[PDB]
Amino acid sequence: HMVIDPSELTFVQEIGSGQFGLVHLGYWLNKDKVAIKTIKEGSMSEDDFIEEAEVMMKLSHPKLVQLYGVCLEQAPICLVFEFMEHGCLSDYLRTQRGLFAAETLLGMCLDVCEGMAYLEEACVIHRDLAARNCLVGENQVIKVSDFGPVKWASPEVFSFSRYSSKSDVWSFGVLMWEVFSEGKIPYENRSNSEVVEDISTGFRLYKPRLASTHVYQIMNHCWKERPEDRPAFSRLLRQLAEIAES
Ligand SMILES: NS(=O)(=O)c1cccc(Nc2ncc3ccc4sc(-c5ccccc5)cc4c3n2)c1
Repeated sequence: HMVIDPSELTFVQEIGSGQFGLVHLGYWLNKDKVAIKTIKEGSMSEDDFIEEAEVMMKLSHPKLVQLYGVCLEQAPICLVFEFMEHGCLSDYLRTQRGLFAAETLLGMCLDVCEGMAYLEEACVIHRDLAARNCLVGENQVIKVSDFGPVKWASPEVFSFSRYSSKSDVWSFGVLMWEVFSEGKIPYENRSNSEVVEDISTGFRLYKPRLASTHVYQIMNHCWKERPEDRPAFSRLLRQLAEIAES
């Protein structure tokens, strides 16, 4: 539980919600800007919160959002993360649409891939890798969050709820699509059924204009019907890294 926080927290304004709790922009010790995630009483068992926080504090990577600590003396319970200045990647891409060079967008994908490669190696399955679950820090660094939606699901996921790092990769491909379309909604005008049919028939998200043919190729490797046919994040990372240089 590396560092338990009492009330050295200043709650400034809330920024999120949804039974689980509320999210607040705050300050710890009147100095460090933080995002405080509080949990609604009786919205999560205590051992789930406890075992979850320990996992997130055991994980450490430059591309994974860091935790300052947790509050559990009850008041209610909460998690204290470092504050990511520019919010969620989805919102960021949308409001900044038209101001991105392709290199920038590719750089964003590489950030996410590094954090994902790290989690992969740590045998951690994300299960909800989407641009909305990624955060933008100052200088456009992207960090994966919420690491500890059939539009992002691989076939074995909407069929067997069979999660793995390989299903995460598929999700990463869709995230790549979100990044290059500059925040567009994938399969915006299609129901679950239509998405499942289209995907099952071999259709894939169209190539965004900012996505080079080489970037799109990688996106399609992530969307290979067979998990074993998709590259592991460790491999993807180097593929993206080479393309980035041109
Ligand atoms: N998430 S947001 O409201 O777009 C936003 C705006 C401006 C700055 C941030 N920064 C930040 N930094 C570190 C974080 C680390 C934890 C969480 S959980 C969360 C959330 C959850 C459930 C619904 C809505 C938001 C945002 C953040 C978080 N957020 C977030």
